[PDB]
Amino acid sequence: SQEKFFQELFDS
Amino acid sequence: ENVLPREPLIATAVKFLQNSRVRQSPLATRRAFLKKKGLTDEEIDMAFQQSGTAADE
Repeated sequence: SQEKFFQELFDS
Repeated sequence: ENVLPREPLIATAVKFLQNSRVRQSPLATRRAFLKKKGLTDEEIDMAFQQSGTAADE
């Protein structure tokens, strides 16, 4: 999921 | 506001950008993205300046 790619990766 | 200019943001951003797909991701996303994540306008060019995109600033 590219959406999660913006979220998970930037979370930490 | 959440948009508090912080170096940890820059570090996380540069990692994000040059991870893999973000460099190939349109700046239409990347601009809103970093700005909404908490990076001010100054910080978003900071992260992009450090990572060295130099395209559509």
